[PDB]
Amino acid sequence: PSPGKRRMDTDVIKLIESKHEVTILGGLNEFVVKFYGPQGTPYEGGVWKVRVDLPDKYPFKSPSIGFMNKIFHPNIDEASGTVCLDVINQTWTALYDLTNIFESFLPQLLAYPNPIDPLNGDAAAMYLHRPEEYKQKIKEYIQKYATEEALK
Amino acid sequence: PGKRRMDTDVIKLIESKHEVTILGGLNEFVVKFYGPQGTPYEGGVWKVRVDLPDKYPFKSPSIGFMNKIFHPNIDEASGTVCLDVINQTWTALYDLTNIFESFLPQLLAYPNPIDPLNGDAAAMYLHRPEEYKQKIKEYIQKYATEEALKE
Ligand code: NA
Repeated sequence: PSPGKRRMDTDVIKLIESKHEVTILGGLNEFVVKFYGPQGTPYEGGVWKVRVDLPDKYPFKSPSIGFMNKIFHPNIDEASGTVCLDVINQTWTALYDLTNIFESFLPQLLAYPNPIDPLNGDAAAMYLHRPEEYKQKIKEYIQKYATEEALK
Repeated sequence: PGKRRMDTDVIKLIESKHEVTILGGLNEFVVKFYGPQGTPYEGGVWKVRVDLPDKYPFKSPSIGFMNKIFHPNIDEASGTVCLDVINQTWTALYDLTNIFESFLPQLLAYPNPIDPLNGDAAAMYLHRPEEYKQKIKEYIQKYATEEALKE
């Protein structure tokens, strides 16, 4: 097995053993993690199933990250749930710790979006101009799509 | 009243020496901003985007550098100025001309010790001031001259 493949297995097992709750799909290159909205943000209270796919060229190429249940955020395509790959790539390196996607990358993205060049223009505009509507829109999406109730 | 303040604060900024481009409306615009004399930013040129929230001026503007800048309280990738740092200076009677005449030059002269948005910039500022200045100089030449802005 390649250095890249050895890293995939080691990385994913490391992630499985972490505090993060992992469900494996087709194999170790596709898993889903239960992710909780960060405290002190409009996402607080939300629960999401975040799917991660690892490319064959991992870890040189970054994982792709998608929210399987709906989220409203300037840098996440609403209809697909896909996190902006340019944003992931600003953080990702060949030695970046996969567990930090959940501990560090995603909490910080949700807390502090980049509303310039957004994947969700609606969310970006509200973020910048109507922060109270932005927060309320997120709270409504949480109640409709991102509670334990909604997920079952 | 707040909206009356938005319209007149923006029109005053338009009337001032500061060069303003309006984007979607009076609540979003870009101002051409020159690095303050006697700081490591001296000589740099930036396009600074300001967005005004509906409850302005009770709520502060958000402020982003549209071409790259290296500073502890500014997120390098997005150009976003730390909103907590903005809020420490913002009041309901603060206006827009002072964002450019007072707030931003004082911030570029004196980074704020609030948890940094640029950790690399904070570490250099604090422990390697000479490398901090050199890196800013390099970023200015690369991202923040009139020529770099044309491109
Ligand atoms: Na003007």
